[PDB]
Amino acid sequence: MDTYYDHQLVGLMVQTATGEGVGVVTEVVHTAAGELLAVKRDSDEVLVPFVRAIVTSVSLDDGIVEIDPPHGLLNLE
Repeated sequence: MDTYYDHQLVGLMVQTATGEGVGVVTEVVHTAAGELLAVKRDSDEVLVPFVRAIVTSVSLDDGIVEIDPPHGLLNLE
């Protein structure tokens, strides 16, 4: 039950639980419920809600992030 800061997670390699490399996050969007995950896709950029529930793993020292986007939410907010 540990949730790190978003402004700190920005710039890490975020992916899905299944192992989908969405890319490296560059910023989080402060939403009404919490924050979002702005990750730099291969050719574009997508956004995904950051929640201690959806997030599976979080590498602080390794500089990487793991998440579990709902269905096809791994694309845009």
